[PDB]
Amino acid sequence: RETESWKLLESSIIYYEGNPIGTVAAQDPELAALNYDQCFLRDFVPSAFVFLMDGQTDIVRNFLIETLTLQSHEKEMDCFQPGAGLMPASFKVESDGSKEYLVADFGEKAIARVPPVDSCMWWILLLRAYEKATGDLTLAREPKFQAGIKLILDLCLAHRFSMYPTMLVPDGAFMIDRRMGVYEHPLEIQVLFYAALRAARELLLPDGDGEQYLNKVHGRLGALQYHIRNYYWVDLKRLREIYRYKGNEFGKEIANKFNIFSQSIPDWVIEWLPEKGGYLAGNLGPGRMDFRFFALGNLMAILAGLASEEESQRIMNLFAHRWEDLIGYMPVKICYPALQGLEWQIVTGCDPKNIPWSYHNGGNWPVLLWLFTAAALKTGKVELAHEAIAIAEGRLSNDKFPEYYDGNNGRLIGKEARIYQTWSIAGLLVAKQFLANPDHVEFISFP
Amino acid sequence: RETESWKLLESSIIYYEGNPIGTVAAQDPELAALNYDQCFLRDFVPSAFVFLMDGQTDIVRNFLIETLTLQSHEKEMDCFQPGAGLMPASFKVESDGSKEYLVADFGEKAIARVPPVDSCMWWILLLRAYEKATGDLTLAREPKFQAGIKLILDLCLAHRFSMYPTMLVPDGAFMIDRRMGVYEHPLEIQVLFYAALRAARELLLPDGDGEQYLNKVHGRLGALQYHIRNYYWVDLKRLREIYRYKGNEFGKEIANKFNIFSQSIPDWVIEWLPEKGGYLAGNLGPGRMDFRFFALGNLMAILAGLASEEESQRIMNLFAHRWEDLIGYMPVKICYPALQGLEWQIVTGCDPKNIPWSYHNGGNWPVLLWLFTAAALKTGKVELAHEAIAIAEGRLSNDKFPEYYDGNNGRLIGKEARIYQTWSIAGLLVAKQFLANPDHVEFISFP
Amino acid sequence: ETESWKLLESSIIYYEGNPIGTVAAQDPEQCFLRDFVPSAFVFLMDGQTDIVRNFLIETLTLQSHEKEMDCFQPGAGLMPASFKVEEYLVADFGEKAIARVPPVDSCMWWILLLRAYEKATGDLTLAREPKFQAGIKLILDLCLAHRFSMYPTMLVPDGAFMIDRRMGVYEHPLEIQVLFYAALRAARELLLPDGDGEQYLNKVHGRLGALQYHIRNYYWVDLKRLREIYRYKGNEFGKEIANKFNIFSQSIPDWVIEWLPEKGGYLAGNLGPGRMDFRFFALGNLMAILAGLASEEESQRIMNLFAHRWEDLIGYMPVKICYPALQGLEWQIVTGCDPKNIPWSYHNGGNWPVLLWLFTAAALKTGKVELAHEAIAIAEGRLSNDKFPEYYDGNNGRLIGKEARIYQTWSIAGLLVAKQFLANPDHVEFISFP
Ligand SMILES: OC[C@H]1O[C@@](CO)(O[C@H]2O[C@H](CO)[C@@H](O)[C@H](O)[C@H]2O)[C@@H](O)[C@@H]1O
Ligand SMILES: OC[C@H]1O[C@@](CO)(O[C@H]2O[C@H](CO)[C@@H](O)[C@H](O)[C@H]2O)[C@@H](O)[C@@H]1O
Ligand SMILES: OC[C@H]1O[C@@](CO)(O[C@H]2O[C@H](CO)[C@@H](O)[C@H](O)[C@H]2O)[C@@H](O)[C@@H]1O
Repeated sequence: RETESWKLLESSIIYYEGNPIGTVAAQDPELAALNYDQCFLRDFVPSAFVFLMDGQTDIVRNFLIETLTLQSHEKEMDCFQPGAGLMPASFKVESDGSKEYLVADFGEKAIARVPPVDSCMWWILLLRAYEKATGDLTLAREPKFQAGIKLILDLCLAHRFSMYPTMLVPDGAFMIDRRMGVYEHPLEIQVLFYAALRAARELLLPDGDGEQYLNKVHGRLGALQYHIRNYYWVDLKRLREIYRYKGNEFGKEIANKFNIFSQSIPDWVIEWLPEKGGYLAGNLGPGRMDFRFFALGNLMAILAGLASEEESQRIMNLFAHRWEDLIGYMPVKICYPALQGLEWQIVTGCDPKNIPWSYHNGGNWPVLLWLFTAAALKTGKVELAHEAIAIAEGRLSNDKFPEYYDGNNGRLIGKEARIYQTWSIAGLLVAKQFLANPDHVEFISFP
Repeated sequence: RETESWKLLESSIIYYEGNPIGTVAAQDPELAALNYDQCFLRDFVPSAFVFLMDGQTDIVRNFLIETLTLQSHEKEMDCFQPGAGLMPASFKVESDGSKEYLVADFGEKAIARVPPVDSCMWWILLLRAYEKATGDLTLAREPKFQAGIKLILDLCLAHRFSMYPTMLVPDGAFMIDRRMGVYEHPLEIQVLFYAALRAARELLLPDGDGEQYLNKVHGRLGALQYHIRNYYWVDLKRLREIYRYKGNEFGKEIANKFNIFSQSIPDWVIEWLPEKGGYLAGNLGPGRMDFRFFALGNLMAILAGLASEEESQRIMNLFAHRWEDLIGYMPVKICYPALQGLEWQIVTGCDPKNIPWSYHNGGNWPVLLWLFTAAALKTGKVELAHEAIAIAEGRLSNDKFPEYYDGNNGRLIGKEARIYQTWSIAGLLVAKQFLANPDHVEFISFP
Repeated sequence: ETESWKLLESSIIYYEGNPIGTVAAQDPEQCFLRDFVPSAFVFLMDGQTDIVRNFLIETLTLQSHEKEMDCFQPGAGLMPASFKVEEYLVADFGEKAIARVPPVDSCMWWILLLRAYEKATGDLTLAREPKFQAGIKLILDLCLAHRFSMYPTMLVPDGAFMIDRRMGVYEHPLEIQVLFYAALRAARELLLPDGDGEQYLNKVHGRLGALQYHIRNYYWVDLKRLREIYRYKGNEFGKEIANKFNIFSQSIPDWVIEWLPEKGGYLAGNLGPGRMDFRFFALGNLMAILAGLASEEESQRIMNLFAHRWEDLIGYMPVKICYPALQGLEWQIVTGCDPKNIPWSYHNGGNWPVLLWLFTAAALKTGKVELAHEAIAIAEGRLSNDKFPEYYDGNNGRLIGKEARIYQTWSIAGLLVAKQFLANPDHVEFISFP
């Protein structure tokens, strides 16, 4: 392209041994580098989509290859190894002098040592997206790629103590990589887990032990989908039911299985839901239901076919009804509402980067526009995509594409936002491209 | 024995096909049965110790056998199975009419569907204790028992995403079986996990795939111990260090790895610790340190040899210094301090059974006296055991052996306490028996 | 001449081959005028007087520097909070200082130090020099600037002294009024009775009596006085009224009522329209004793307060800078959510080793030798092991300061001065008045 955004993305590209292998997190000139000079696996996904749609796919291929290689490297902290299948949160290229080499952060350098659980899932989704964009079936089939997928599946499908098909994680294990009360069974992890499973179903070779893998995958998918749809789904009708639940019920055949106390349901959600609206809850576990709306989880649930067609309609209906809360002056609010006061103190451990309506704690994130556009297109609500894109276009180039926006409605540029945040740039590009050729959404959606 | 307590325990015994296989949770006449007419695996352990020391060991043997059989039964909820190794929280004997049969609760009937993670660990510890009390090596070696242990190990040793040797659980996965902010990496789970591993090391046959199991076990133990001792351990010196930590540090070689913000350290702990005192923290995870003192975790850490000899001394030094907080009018407070106010609301989801200084939320639990006596004996602090026992003896028979006591110092009989709680009865019995023959502590301790 | 002596020697700054001051800290990782004071005292008692002389000379030169912020020229008398050697001298006058705080206490410490130098060396010549006499007059011009109000105290913005961050110590904080009083008394001796010098002396006499009266009568807090204020009627209008500053008793905090011992007493932290700050500030109260601003009875009462509330005010590390700490919402509102001054940390109720020298001096003057002994003992038990932290935190000072610099010079000099004061009490006359 000849646009400003195309050129900005082009300079983000990281080269290794004369080859493009990824993109930097940001091209901010004045902020301390911290880990933003690295290539984050989750960040790379919207950049990858841009390159796949342009038709220059070697950077995507090289990324997938190098990341797979990174997985093979021994990862350790104090004589203990995680599962071999773990993908790192990010990597950078280090020049010792002379020859180049790749250094990864698997969680052993990460702040608070958060595990990048979503990384390995995005890896699979990007592998699928590569395949569907290019038609190249050879990459995924190759021995090392097959083995790589299986290692990821081993970690995902690992046996639980719990009675539930969902996946258990520590706090800060996905896009929200800091302590945000998204421990246990956060929506985003479950939705990505579900999507990656469907992808693996397309990607795996039957020959070898794959048959057993595929049967595991098919089994988990059904259970996962049933559980998510029946227990996470929130609308007025279901809320009315939960609110009338009786506490401390014991036995197999009971209504309140997770022992939710109605007195704990927050006041804001009853007023917030429209009659024809609804969404997937943020979390579910013993005695706990997180009613916070999480944007990525809900939008990807539409794209992955996890939410039903009607349920997808009701999520979009919610976006329309509460446009100022979830889009406001910058698509898209990452979650709603913000944690405030003592709740912010207890749940985040007084994390100053996640003060109310900032960053993960109810900030607005430009990148999420690409998921929103795709979901809007999938649900036949093109007009919402136009409006969201229009709003983002009106401020991003002028604000130099900040990492995130703050405030109840995203009025403020993020407190500590990097400028020239690559996936803020890629996010808008992808959204416009989807809008131009809706079919491309099939790279990331499932029938 | 000819004592009142001996007879009370005797009537708790559950018979199945003319054989003793366990004990009821309570013999309370007026409370709704709920799940207290069942045999809880964790509850049975102190009863089992009484019977092992008396020398009537068939009930213990039958319990171990039947529980192992229960493990084999298909456990499911909505087309999803947990790992085969899962032990149930409790079982009861049901008379359809004519023939008897055993029905278990694996979490699918449990309130809030909490998983009984500690159950499978106690199963192994009781198996070891049986063996050491009786000298019978045949039970554990038998094919079905070996397989049973390995299934449990498969679940415990299952591969993580995290960089840590600790074990990840949902909230309410141990003795505290309700939502209490003990999700992620609660001390008790880690200590029991560590103890069960050492037991498995004694129990496993080398022949077969056992060699690989034993090497896994030996590997995990070292990592687990190092991690617990270095990161969970709290005293003035370490607290001074943590408080001076700088937030948001990135990289491998940093002091504040889990990104604890000093401003979040609670005010109470600085005043609470004596100079020569210390303890293992309640939890550790991304951006999170739980400074609450958990009694079972800390005492079992002494018995399991997890805490160092000095560290064990410093824990007991803490008990002595804060005797009124942790023992008060009834040994032993389950954890300190209580969650109060909005913290109680947010963390427990307004759980009315766990109001401040009640039940799990800072209540006093008679059963924990047996662990305290054993730890006191192991640390050469017999006098503390005498005093704790004296206090419990002064009220338990008169109060009809309540399940728990409430209040800052356990003045009140628990709000919803069952009377004739079996492990309240067994707990005192075990403590007196340990006191009479200190060597018996070797049934539950490790060198 | 222990390790502490070596660290202080190593702290010394040189400029063109001459010792001119000491660094704030030798933390493995400049000169603050207030920080230099306890160092100076050690040098004077050890006979190394030239470093103190040079400091007074060099800082005097800094005063005359033309400075401005945004096209505005302030009063000439201003002294910087700190300076650094770069060779040439460069000064921070609050121009580059965080929050643009004005170092009001700097110039008063300058005056008190000039006096101490003279008392220590018996050299009367330095202060008599025209440049020194001019320096003093410039400081007085600013201090004695005419006011709109009937208060003879000195008006300042927040964070204008040792506590140099926003801490609710704006308006008429004790420390400033006490240092103001002491500096005026020092100037009373130091000024030349020249034609010009006479007019300055007139203004000094004209403000000194009024200031002492105001502080003693309206800042003094004890049970008896507290009982009066608690019974004040609100919204009194007139010249002859009891509740002049219109204190509303329902706002008197519950802690002070139970805090005061029967024989205890202290100077309040602040006074102004509708405002009494009941917080205890250690430096203001201890210097009031030394400067002779508090009466003998009042000095004894303050020491009684220390003895009675030893855990609050001394605890693990002498001495708590102020009590009690702003907490919760109050901390939010009054400090503007200042992360360096969280409850029981730093300015907001931390414990500061340097204050030990003031406490020792005050205890010696009041005859409470035992309290000096115990205070010093507590400090000696920790400081070396902890590497002389800048400050300590917590209700009782158990924790080493959150962001404390190690090898903080006035923590080191503070202990030395205290020990040497204890060894020879006559030396307290450097910072005290007959
Ligand atoms: O160690 C995790 C650490 O990384 C951060 C930023 O340093 O993560 C943010 O930035 C990444 C790069 O764009 C994003 O991938 C991520 O989603 C975002 O949260 C911190 O938040 C976190 O402490
Ligand atoms: O479904 C779990 C449910 O069981 C309870 C009591 O019904 O657990 C308590 O009682 C058990 C029997 O003594 C103990 O093993 C357990 O430690 C104790 O918490 C409830 O607390 C819980 O909701
Ligand atoms: O570290 C120096 C830095 O700290 C500040 C902020 O409070 O001042 C503190 O340190 C000074 C030097 O020791 C003290 O004189 C002062 O009392 C203390 O508050 C800044 O002013 C300074 O740049």
